[PDB]
Amino acid sequence: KVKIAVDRNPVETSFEKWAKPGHFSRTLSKGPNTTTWIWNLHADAHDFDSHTSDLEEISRKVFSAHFGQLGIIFIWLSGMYFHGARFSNYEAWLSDPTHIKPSAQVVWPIVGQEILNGDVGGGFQGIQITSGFFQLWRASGITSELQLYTTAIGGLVMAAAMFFAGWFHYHKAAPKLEWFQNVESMLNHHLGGLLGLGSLAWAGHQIHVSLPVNKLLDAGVDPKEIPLPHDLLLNRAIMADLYPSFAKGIAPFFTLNWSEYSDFLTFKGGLNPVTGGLWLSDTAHHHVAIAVLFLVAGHMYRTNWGIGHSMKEILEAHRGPFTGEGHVGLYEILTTSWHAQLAINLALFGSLSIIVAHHMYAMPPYPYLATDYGTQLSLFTHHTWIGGFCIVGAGAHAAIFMVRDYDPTNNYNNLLDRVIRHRDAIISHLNWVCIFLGFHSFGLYIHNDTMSALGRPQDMFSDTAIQLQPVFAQWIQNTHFLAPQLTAPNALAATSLTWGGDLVAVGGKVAMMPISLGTSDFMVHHIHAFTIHVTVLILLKGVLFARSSRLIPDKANLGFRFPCDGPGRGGTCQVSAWDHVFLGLFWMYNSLSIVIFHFSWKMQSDVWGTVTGVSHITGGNFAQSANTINGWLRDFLWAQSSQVIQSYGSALSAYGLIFLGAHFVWAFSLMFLFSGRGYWQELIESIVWAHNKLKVAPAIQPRALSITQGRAVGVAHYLLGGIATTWSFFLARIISVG
Amino acid sequence: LNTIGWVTFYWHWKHLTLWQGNVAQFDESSTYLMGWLRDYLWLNSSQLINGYNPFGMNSLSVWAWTFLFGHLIYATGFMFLISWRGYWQELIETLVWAHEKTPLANLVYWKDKPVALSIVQARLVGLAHFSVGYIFTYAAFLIASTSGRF
Amino acid sequence: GMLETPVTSAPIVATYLSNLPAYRTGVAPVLRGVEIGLAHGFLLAGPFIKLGPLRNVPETAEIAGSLSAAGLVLILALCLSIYGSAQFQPLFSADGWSEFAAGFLVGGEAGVAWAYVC
Amino acid sequence: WTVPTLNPDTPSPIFGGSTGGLLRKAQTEEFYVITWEAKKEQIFEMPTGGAAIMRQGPNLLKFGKKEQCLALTTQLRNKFKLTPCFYRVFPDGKVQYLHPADGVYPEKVNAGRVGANQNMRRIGQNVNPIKVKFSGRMMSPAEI
Amino acid sequence: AHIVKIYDTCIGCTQCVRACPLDVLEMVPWDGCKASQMASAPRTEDCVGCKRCETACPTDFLSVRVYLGSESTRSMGLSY
Amino acid sequence: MKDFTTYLSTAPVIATIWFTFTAGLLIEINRYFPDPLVF
Amino acid sequence: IIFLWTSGNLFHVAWQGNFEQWVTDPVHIRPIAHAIWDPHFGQPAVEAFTRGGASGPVNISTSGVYQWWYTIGMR
Amino acid sequence: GPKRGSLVKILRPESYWFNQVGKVVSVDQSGVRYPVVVRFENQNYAGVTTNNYALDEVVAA
Ligand code: CLA
Ligand code: CLA
Ligand code: CLA
Ligand code: CLA
Ligand code: CLA
Ligand code: CLA
Repeated sequence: KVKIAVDRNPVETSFEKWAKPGHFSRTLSKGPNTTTWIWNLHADAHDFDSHTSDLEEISRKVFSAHFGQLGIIFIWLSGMYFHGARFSNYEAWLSDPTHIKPSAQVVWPIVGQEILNGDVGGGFQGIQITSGFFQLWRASGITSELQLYTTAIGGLVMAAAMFFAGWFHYHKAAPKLEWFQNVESMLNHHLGGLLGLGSLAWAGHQIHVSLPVNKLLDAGVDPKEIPLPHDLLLNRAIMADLYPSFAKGIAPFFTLNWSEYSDFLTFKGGLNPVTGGLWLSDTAHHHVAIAVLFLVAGHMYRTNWGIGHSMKEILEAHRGPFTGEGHVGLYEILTTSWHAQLAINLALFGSLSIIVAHHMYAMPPYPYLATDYGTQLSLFTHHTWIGGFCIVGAGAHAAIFMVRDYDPTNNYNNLLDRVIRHRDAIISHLNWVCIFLGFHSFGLYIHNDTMSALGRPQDMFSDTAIQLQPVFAQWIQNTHFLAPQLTAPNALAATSLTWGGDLVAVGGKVAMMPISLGTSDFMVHHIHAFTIHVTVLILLKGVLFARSSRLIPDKANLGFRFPCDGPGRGGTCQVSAWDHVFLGLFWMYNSLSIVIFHFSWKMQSDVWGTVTGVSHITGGNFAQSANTINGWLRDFLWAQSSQVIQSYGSALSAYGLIFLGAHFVWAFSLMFLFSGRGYWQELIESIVWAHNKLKVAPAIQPRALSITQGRAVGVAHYLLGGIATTWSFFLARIISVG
Repeated sequence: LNTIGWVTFYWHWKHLTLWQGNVAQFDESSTYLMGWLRDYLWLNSSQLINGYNPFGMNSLSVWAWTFLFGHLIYATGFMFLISWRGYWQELIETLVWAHEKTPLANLVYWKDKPVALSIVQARLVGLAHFSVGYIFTYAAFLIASTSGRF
Repeated sequence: GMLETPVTSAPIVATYLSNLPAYRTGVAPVLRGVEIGLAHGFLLAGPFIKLGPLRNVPETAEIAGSLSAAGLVLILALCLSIYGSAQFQPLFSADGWSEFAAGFLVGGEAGVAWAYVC
Repeated sequence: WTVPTLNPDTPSPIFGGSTGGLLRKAQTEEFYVITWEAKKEQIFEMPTGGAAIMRQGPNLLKFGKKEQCLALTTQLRNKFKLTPCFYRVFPDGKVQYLHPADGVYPEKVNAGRVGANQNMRRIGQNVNPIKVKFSGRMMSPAEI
Repeated sequence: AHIVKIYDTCIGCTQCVRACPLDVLEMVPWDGCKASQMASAPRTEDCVGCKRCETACPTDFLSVRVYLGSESTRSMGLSY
Repeated sequence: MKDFTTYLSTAPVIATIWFTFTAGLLIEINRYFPDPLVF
Repeated sequence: IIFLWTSGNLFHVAWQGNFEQWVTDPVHIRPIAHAIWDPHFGQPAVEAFTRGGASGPVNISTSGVYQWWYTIGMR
Repeated sequence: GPKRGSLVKILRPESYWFNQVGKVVSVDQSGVRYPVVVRFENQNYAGVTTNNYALDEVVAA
């Protein structure tokens, strides 16, 4: 029986507990005695499992927390639309997209920072933005600043509604645990209503607003002269002027004569040649199909009527001879443990963000996006980073489940148990394959460096010496390019230019050309495979040995996050799963930095550039230079760092400042990573003496940071430094040569 | 290492600007760290990293290789510096399992039981790799820049 | 208990491991060494010839590859000898392992010489 | 209380077999054997990873190191209110009982235990390391 | 073997004994404190040196001390 | 309201208000007295 | 070890360097440290490290020993 | 020695609260070696605020 269940007025709305720091924890509510308390107060603020044992109260807390997050995001979107309406050059950009740089941030004229307002065109001065909002807004059919302003007000109103919803569903009407545990109903409603009705309503907006406005914009008529969207809904004669299908109305829909809707529901493929983006008619058909698919998918699970599947029954039905009880117990795990759910959802959400990065570079969905090289680099890089972070988080919360929620007396000879029971075999095989990948992938680079240094280029791994061609990827590429002729007859062109074919250019710049894969591409892909496998090794080892190992047989009783178990047994520093997340974070940084470097150099070398033949940004040096480390060091980092290092005295000077600042923060992290808190505690003792001598010793006792906090501060400043460094490099480079 | 790196960066750049002839370059660019990074480290490593390239090689290729060699040893030292013992001890225990269970390789057995490096030894090995890479990187840069430009 | 897998507990795997020459328990260590050397030197002669530094010079690629293979077989026999000198202070004895290492030297050089005589 | 004997013919808990069990140390040097008597059939957690069913009556597991037997003893003693004892077994067959070596668990005082390694002074009353230079080995001032 | 020592500031709170993961320490009769109990370390050959006892001891300064010494197969916590 | 003033008296809120006041004061001084190096 | 180090520096300069040629014009001639025998080289590397005036590949010393030995009276 | 609740000063040199002031809980009257129970308003690194002391380690100051 699926129904609404709610408790009335559980928690009174009062400012009392705001005035009592650490009220949520019985330990921290005693007050502060040393400085450690403060850090604890912020570290355990949102760890709701350590607050209460009651799953209902925890579930309510996470629900209202999620509402808070959504309100914050709505404030953020409201801000972006408002700054796009009031402090931007969006209309001028609409009138000339190929020669006006998108800018939506202006600085005030104080202390000389006014220089950051550069000549972006359109009679405007500001910082060129690379988020891609202008291309998104043109694709949505927005033409005036007024519509953006109204969207800003709407998003602010929605943020107020989200914070009211949070307060309401925590303090006034807070859902019960059996409401939260209706996962079959939740899947039905989210697959139908969210994804399904989302893409249906978006396809509605596209077909009714986007297609005509962008068809006129591609035709060339002045945006102010283009009819307003409500007129397009009101007078169907205009819709029939652009696409005659609309003359017949919704009669071909209900009579199943859908072929007459071919004017705006197409299957062209490729890119719009005058605009460099995917066809909005293809995107409209795509969202209609997606809508129908998800609405079909959302009627699968049984709720209040006999029809529908049962999650526990589908899980308990798939059992084989090799796995024993199979998927028995997993339903119970995934309907009582928030951390298991968070692990799964983070893994797929991160992976999905990486897929978003690749598919959005390869098949540019917004108009005048592919030739906004800065926007393309920024979007790819950004979503790749977000992805990687969410994957590391997935490993983290998997381990947190393994320590806090795992209970084998409901989980006995099961998939999870067998994984735990042959973890040594798993980790040893992963270990070997990581060493193998490392040796042969990195060893080719070291081999090439040595041969190149010794004056023997004929002994290198390259396209002219000993070739290592990516035959499989080339075959898949060729197949994908030849697909419209045989295996996808209704396709006018391939889904992406990178498979092969011609060349689409907009405003003299290359939007997309065919990407060729050679020995250097082989080598970087196996580097990627190596780094990903190592990251998986660390995280998976962390989750499999979170409970016990031959070294620490009772590791589970020590918790998820703990420094060690002492210098005995040879030394047990960093045995915790938290410390495995810490190392996985460093390795994730390594992997994704080489990934975004691959993308940057490959695009600037073999894809981007001006059309006269195509003159690429770096002349095509990738195929011969990307086989040695010296080649990456000289032709990529050193060569392309010119723009960032000589950005002083111009509008890009902030990128030089943040280059230096990021280098500094990265280095600053090394003190925390390389040192230990005993030294710092003793130093603080001497300083405390000095303060005592002058009667200024605080009542809250100065303590060195904990071992785990030293590691956390270390990795956070390390990531911030490195990532911000590559950020400044990338943005200064691509804005100056773009 | 930081302090001697500062004193020798300073010595070397003030003497390169004396030897080239434009001490005005040091007197102008020395007052800001972007002038340091741009006009000393970026500028004087132009012929170093061109010691070998896909067009050929010359006499500075040994110093380009040793420059990358020092960057590599430095970076390898960071592994012992950041990651600590019990991770590697668990990894080595799974390696011990794999070797003792692998057929036709468990006929070969160690005489000394393999264990992870101790904490103090780890600090010493990381500081050793860190220091050797520091020394080789700055030696290669200093010798190659001064000899290639004079 | 120990985990059960087809890989560790298959009868075809057990018969194959009992038929490989490191397991027969009643053949001589000299004979085990010469058979293992005739296998491993014959396989090791290949990649030195095909990928070595003299691989593109006619009539000398195979000579230099077999000569480097013989040098590596000599290094491996020295490794076997010092492993026996460290480990043991019929195959698992000092005299038996010295016999096995000498047999590996002879069989490996014979395998390299037969991989050339080709 | 008398020192009990190891029964090698004691039934083991129901367990499908992990990869984290014994190694060549059990064949060359030593392994340890833990023994308890349960009141009912109940699932516990193996210290080497995984789940296992203890039988109703005498149970018997064997581990590599000592801390594994202490971890299983602490689990069976604080979670199930059981009284296990684990022994030390050599490849000769020599069987060394311990824990509780007095028969009474070490977390409570028992008359008859001789105090060992007890310095009858404070830690601040130790000598300086100059006073213990040039003995036969490295010495700490707390050794004397 | 690691050197484990007990000092006369012990108040027989038994915290070190219930913290040791190896059964090295035990409580003996004594008269020096109100609890009439003292810790003792008769089995330091099995001590790994984790210092849980030192973490568990309440007295200031410590009444149990672990001096890391020469390593054996038991003190290194090896299962192989 | 007493509890809301105690929350405003808590340490990060007062650090925020005080640094906002100090930064705004320096910003105002650098606006009305542009680019001071001496005196 | 220190005196063997110094005797080795002297011997490798005396055999593989250009000291007697350096003292004629110590402004334009580079001080050779020791000769290179590396069978991993290629012919461009042999030509590149064969600088002058030497037969084969050499290293150019940066230790000041030619200046010190020439000042203290070696010819 | 000192009575209950009176303030003392610690002169055990390896104590955390050496050369500082605490408050007497009780003094045991047996043959216990460290009978003076002193509480301190600040905690040591172990988070303990109470320690036993001797008669010649406390001074009523
Ligand atoms: C505005 C009126 C209001 C008042 C007076 C209260 C009062 C209370 N809430 Mg409720 N609640 C409200 C609205 C309110 N709430 C809203 C709008 C939400 C949705 C987010 C909730 C959801 C909620 C949950 C889930 C919980 C409470 C709890 C509580 C109680 C203790 C919390 C506390 O003292 O910390 C005061 C907290 C703060 C002062 C911090 C505010 C955090 C916001 C979201 C920060 C966002 C800032 C943003 C990140 C910008 C940062 C930028 C950069 C510097 C990083 C207290 C009775 C807790 C409870 O009852 O435990 C028993 C509890 O678990 N509330
Ligand atoms: C078909 C109806 C429907 C829709 C559209 C949603 C949508 C959502 N739910 Mg779900 N939910 C539903 C039914 C639905 N739910 C049911 C029936 C249950 C009980 C089985 C749940 C139990 C549930 C839990 C426990 C949680 C969610 C959460 C979410 C949000 C995920 C965040 C996101 O990525 O969205 C993208 C964001 C948007 C699309 C913004 C628009 C959102 C507005 C409110 C429209 C959504 C419709 C909403 C259900 C109507 C509420 C009307 C209200 C006045 C009564 C998303 C807004 C999570 C959350 O974030 O909580 C805040 C969460 O923790 N839901
Ligand atoms: C999913 C979102 C969506 C929405 C909102 C719309 C909306 C519309 N489309 Mg459609 N369209 C869509 C998706 C969508 N479309 C898709 C996916 C396709 C591709 C197959 C199309 C293809 C298409 C074609 C070919 C045509 C339309 C047309 C229309 C318009 C009239 C349709 C109609 O008669 O509805 C039926 C009527 C209703 C649903 C009535 C609404 C209910 C009322 C408002 C209830 C009021 C009750 C209340 C008590 C009274 C008010 C009281 C108050 C004043 C106090 C309407 C604006 C027609 C048009 O006009 O083109 C410009 C048209 O020719 N569409
Ligand atoms: C240059 C920097 C550097 C290098 C080379 C390494 C190397 C390694 N790391 Mg480490 N790591 C680093 C930085 C580095 N790390 C840092 C900064 C941290 C702190 C966060 C870590 C933390 C870390 C973790 C958490 C893990 C690793 C692991 C590994 C090993 C991966 C296995 C492998 O690929 O074998 C292949 C060997 C190489 C790629 C090294 C280069 C070998 C060259 C090319 C050939 C060698 C032949 C040689 C020239 C012959 C010498 C002869 C001469 C002696 C006479 C590998 C040895 C992982 C591991 O061991 O699991 C398998 C692992 O889990 N590291
Ligand atoms: C780490 C990866 C790696 C790889 C794949 C290579 C590969 C190569 N190197 Mg390079 N090298 C490397 C790292 C690597 N190197 C590093 C790190 C350095 C710096 C120290 C060098 C420095 C260097 C020099 C100076 C030279 C080379 C040369 C070569 C070439 C000849 C090598 C040779 O003849 O060996 C002999 C071949 C073997 C020993 C094969 C052993 C490995 C076998 C094939 C594994 C098979 C396992 C099998 C699949 C398992 C089956 C099990 C089943 C039967 C049960 C070859 C292309 C030479 C050259 O000129 O190339 C053109 C050369 O002169 N390398
Ligand atoms: C620890 C490592 C180290 C290394 C590798 C070097 C290396 C070098 N030093 Mg440096 N030096 C060092 C530390 C080091 N130094 C330290 C710690 C000091 C301070 C004491 C110096 C002070 C120093 C000076 C002042 C000079 C050098 C010079 C040199 C260079 C020439 C080689 C040499 O010393 O000839 C080997 C030297 C000897 C074998 C000994 C020389 C003769 C001694 C002083 C007296 C002999 C007395 C005689 C036996 C008595 C006979 C009595 C009679 C009655 C029979 C070489 C680069 C020289 C240079 O820069 O030239 C360009 C130079 O002038 N060094």
